[PDB]
Parts: sequence; C-alpha cells; structure tokens
Amino acid sequence: EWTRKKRKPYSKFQTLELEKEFLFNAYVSKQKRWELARNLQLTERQVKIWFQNRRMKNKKNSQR
Amino acid sequence: DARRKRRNFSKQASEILNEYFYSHLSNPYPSEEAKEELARKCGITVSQVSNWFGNKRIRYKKNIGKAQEEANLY
DNA sequence: GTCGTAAATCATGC
DNA sequence: GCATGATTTACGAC
Repeated sequence: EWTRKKRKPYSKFQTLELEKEFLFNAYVSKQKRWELARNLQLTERQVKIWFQNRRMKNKKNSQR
Repeated sequence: DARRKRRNFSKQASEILNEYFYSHLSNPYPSEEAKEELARKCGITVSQVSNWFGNKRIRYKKNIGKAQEEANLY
C-alpha cells in the first residue's frame, strides 16, 4: 500500500552554541549562518534547517 | 523535556488509536479535523495523537513478519 | 519562510 | 529488558 541521510545527533557544544545565537535572533543572516557552519562543523543547509526546527519548537512549546 | 514526565496512555485510549490505525490501512494519516476529534476521546493533546500515529506508523513498518496483522477490524 | 512528516534516538514505565 | 511516549535531525510540500 502506502509502504536522504541518517539522523546525526549533534554534540552538546554544537547544540548549545546554536542556542546562544537563537537567543539573539531566531532569524540569522546568511553570512552568520556561514559563520555558525564554520565553527560548529556543519553545512550551510544543516544550520538553516536547525533554525527552522528550533523556531517551530517555540511555537510548539508556547501554544494552546 | 517532557520525556521526564512521560506516562503510558490509558488502555482504553490505546484501543481507540489502534482502532483508527488498522481500520485505515490504506491511509494511516488522520486529517486535522479527525485528529482533533480523535484527541477528544482519549484525553490527550492533538500533538500526542500526532506523536502516536508518527511512532505507530514507523514501528508498524519495522514489523513485516510478526503478528502485526492485528487487523481484526472490521 | 512554514508545516507535516520519516527516522534515529531519547527517557522512562514496568 | 524492551514497550512506549516525547524529542531531535532531515527533507520535501507549498
């Protein structure tokens, strides 16, 4: 009937540093997204999608 | 982290979620309105219905040679 | 952009 | 000791 990558759980340092940036701005610039990618060993896409998910997490937590 | 305050659902509610699941083998995807009503009978938030059907879909798929054919439904 | 997911993984219940 | 609910990556809809 109805029946692109293996999910990699990020490091504590990877995730925590991403969280600091989110507290400043939930939406970050394309240049800083490149910066986040450089220091935290991530691709440009993965840093982008992380902020996509973290944003929805706020809407999921703060909801009624 | 609500994984710390996690508890098993009522056995009655499980009989409802499994009722919708197996009966709709062709399309195991409840609508926004269906999930809104499915959450009412079970005393759970809609997101928990989404989590259940999310978990139940994949964990169903893993079983291809077990008595997962609990489609007694009807 | 968001929103519904598949999926690996998590944390706990028993 | 797995069953199970909730969370975390990752991607395609739109």
